[PDB]
Amino acid sequence: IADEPVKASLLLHVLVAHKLKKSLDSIPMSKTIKDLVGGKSTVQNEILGDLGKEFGTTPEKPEETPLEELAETFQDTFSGALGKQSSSLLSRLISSKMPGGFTITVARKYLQTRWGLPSGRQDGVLLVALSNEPAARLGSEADAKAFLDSMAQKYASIVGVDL
Amino acid sequence: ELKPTVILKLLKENIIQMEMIENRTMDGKPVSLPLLYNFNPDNGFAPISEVMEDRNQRIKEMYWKLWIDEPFNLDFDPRDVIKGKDFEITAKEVYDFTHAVGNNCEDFVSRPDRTMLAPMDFAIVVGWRAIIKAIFPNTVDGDLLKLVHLSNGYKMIPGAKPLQVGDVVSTTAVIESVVNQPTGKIVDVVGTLSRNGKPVMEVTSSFFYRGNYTDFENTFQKTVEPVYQMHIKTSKDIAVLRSKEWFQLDDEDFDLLNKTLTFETETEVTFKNANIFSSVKCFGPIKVELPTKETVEIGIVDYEAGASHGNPVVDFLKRNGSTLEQKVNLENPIPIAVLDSYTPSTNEPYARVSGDLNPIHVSRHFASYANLPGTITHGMFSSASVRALIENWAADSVSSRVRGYTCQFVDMVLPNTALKTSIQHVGMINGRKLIKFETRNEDDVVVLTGEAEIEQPVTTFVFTGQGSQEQGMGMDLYKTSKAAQDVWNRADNHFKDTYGFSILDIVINNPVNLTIHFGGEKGKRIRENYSAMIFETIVDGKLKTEKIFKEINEHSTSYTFRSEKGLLSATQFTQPALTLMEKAAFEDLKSKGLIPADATFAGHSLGEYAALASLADVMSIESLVEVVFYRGMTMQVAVPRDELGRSNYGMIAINPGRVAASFSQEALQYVVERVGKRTGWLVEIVNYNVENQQYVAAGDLRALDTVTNVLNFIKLQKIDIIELQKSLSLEEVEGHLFEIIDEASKKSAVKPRPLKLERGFACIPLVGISVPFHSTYLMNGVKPFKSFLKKNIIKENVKVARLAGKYIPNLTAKPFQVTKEYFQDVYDLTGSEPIKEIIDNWEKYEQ
Amino acid sequence: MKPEVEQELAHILLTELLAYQFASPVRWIETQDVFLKDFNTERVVEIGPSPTLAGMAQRTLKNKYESYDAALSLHREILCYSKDAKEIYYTPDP
Ligand SMILES: *P(=O)(O)OCC(C)(C)[C@@H](O)C(=O)NCCC(=O)NCCS
Repeated sequence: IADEPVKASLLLHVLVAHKLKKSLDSIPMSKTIKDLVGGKSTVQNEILGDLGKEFGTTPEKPEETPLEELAETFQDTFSGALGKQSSSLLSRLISSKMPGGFTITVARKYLQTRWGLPSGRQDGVLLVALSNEPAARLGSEADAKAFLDSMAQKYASIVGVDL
Repeated sequence: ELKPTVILKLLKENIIQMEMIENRTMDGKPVSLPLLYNFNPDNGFAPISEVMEDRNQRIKEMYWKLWIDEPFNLDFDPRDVIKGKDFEITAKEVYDFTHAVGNNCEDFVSRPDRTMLAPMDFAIVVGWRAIIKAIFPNTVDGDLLKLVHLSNGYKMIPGAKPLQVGDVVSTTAVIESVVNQPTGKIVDVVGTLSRNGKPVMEVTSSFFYRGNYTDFENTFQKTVEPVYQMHIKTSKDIAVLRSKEWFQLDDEDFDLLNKTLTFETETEVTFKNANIFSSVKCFGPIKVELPTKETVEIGIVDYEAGASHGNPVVDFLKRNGSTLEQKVNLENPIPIAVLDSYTPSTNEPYARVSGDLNPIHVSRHFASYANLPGTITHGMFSSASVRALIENWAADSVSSRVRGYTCQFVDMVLPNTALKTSIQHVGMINGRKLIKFETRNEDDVVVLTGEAEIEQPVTTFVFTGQGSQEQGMGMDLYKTSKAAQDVWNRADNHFKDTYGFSILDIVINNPVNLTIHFGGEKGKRIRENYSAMIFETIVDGKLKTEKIFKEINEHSTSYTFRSEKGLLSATQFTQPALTLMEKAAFEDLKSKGLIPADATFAGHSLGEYAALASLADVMSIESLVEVVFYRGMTMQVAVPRDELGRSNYGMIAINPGRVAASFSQEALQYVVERVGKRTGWLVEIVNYNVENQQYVAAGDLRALDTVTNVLNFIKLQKIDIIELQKSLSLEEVEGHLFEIIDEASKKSAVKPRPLKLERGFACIPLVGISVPFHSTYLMNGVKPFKSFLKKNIIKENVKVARLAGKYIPNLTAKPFQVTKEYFQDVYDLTGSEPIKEIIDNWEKYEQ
Repeated sequence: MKPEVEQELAHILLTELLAYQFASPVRWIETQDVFLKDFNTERVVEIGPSPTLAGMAQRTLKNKYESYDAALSLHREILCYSKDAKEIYYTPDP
């Protein structure tokens, strides 16, 4: 279908939701890093080190400033590349939560064929599947397709896609 | 070139002599073995018979010339210590050895400004002329053609540095054991390499003469037994041990009840036949666990016997005791690498360098005569080659990290063979990684098993101070681990019996009020333990001993601890909780064998106690939790509090980097000094953490709420302090800044006494802390606290070995040394009379 | 110095080290500079409930040892006991 490069807004919201192990909707985009995390010292440097390695550069005081305008300033320089660790989080999701054979290139080919979604849209689907990661591995292959039958409408609900 | 190898002729009329010649010898001159054969023409079917008399001595005589630089004498006792001659190590011998084995590790290559080390395999080069002299004696009679090397092993002695170039290494060798099996005779040798008197490393070697030996009068076997533990819970177990003649205590009435005994035994058997020992002589020290987990010799074993069918010491210890295994296996083996290596085309280079000129690895005829499949590769080459793969992959091409290495020579390898070695990190032992390996040939047949002991990369342990202490800490570990269980239980028992509360309860469910009742015999005893606690502090060179718990007296029937959110945040319970949790964690790590024998350690503020108890075992658990509680409780009284458990003192985590990049820690030290002098109240820097990024200043909450507002004004107006004392009005600015301090002095004074500190720009106030720890304020309570430790830290528990170099005090951030210069450094920054006395009287202690 | 005399002096030094430490500033900068530069530690295992001293090391390494760590090409692992159990215990995920 119609291709679209990934933004810095869904990546920033997903990475924080994955770090806190909470749903995307539970965390508001409006609030800042320090209010959401609540005091706990070590995690601020982990999130800043995260926003330092994917996006390459970070603002002067990113911790206090809200996330909506951090997505604003990251989209300015953003090229559409998911990130080294964002692909590393998808490397451990595929290897540890999908069964013996359901690799990244078959979960690539399923969304491409069944749905039609191209690489720019499938990259957006994979990030929403990370912040809705299952607790254990899905033993059956048909549950690794019924899981990927769920994250196509959630991507569509968030961004806006007809499937 | 073409040389004569065999010369078959007639020595006599009926004695066929097959001279077999080795042309690769020490001094060029070829060595002949004259094999004889009776020729009888009457027995036309088998006219040739071997002359079996004096056969093994002819063979030995050959191998003596091939291996030993001494006169041929097979008359010496195997029991006696064989003395190899001093070996001088040279850069050419190491160069030739490393190329001969393919060990391309930069440690063994001549680089500029960096002295060449010799591989630990080079020990068999030094020791071979002694170790192999152990299978020559007449009493260890065998056919050397059929000789098999079963297993070779090295073990560096703890501390001793690896071999260098220019080191004159002495060698000793001794036969540990020589036992006739059904299928042949095993000879276990234990060479010792020594440098400047000090022993450097042990070499173990097992040889196997295949055949049928029944010379049991010459055999023996000095086994070292696995350490056996015992728990003497009952008085039946004391009586059973008292029955045994061999259980000889130094003290006859020593109380064994609720004690742990270890039995470090070594046996010395001599055989009469295969299955009957002619003299059993099991002995060794009997050690008791102290409350610091240190072991002390209290007795001995002294079992002696004649004819026997077993060791009744070992049998008894097995049934009525548990083995201490030092090798703890990981949950799953970790694959490291799978590697391919090739045996060389010819064995001549390894024979030249090592000095192992055994013909079977060079001469086709000798190998053919010994029924081998061709000129086999030196097993000692395969060993060295695999050890160089282990060194490169397991020890990340560092030599010094390989502290042991064994290998069993399962099967023979022919030249031009391609070997696959699988390397696995399977276990730990005393902080050294335990790496098994397995080498196969192209037929997928195991040819070389073995394991290496590999040091962990240089480790330091740091122990956290009174930061966060959230409830249920260490309780996930206390459910699983057995050493953490033992730690918490011990402390919780000591706390319940002494002060009538459970620390475990407090950590688990963090109650808000905890009431101690002093009803009953136990009650009065606990109430005495509470009243005994005092707050000895010095004022004007005069003791003002206030008693902690002033309300607790002869008539009091209770006492209640108060909090706001929970008693785990009160100092007197935070500190013992935190210390225990650390100690438990460590004790789990030590049970798993993950603790380097030479790891440095430090502890931040409180951690220092946990650290010293963990690494140095200088205190018992009971003595630890006594001290850390008493100090915690002394800090609840060292500041005037209110009726909930809160004071007008605390700490701020200043980040001078955040206010201004120019604002170095000198300008931070300047401003805090000036705010303290002005408002009169306490301000002082207490923790130098991260440079120009995190300092901690403790003092009077009002005086610390002025500093966080003084440094929230400099940021907003970007006004420097160094650029005013350097490039502007010099020294005057100390009067200017007094207005900025006096601005916040009349908003902080107005504020209540339990005022909450507001997270500023470059200052965050800490949580849990209400006392100015590490400040001068509580310097007075040091002279009587010194005396309190003196009856808790008993000098019999202070091992200097376990502190010297590794411990880094917070007082004097410098590895702990018992050198005068370290004492001089301590005194010069902490004026102590006993330290000054030790400095002035330093000479007499030397003697 | 005899072992039984060295024991006594060490027991004095240790006593009058803890006594003052109580009430004298913590010099944890110099401490890090010892065990990070002097000893060239690789694994820095922090024992405690949260990574506070791990955080302090990691920040000291970036501030004043990044060019020193690059030059001598040594890979300083910082493990807290709370969050890095699997690297300390050698229990990786299959
Ligand atoms: P986090 O490391 O991102 O937050 C910074 C911190 C200042 C809160 C943190 O490093 C910390 O808790 N430091 C305090 C250590 C200390 O000295 N405590 C007082 C013992 S007297």
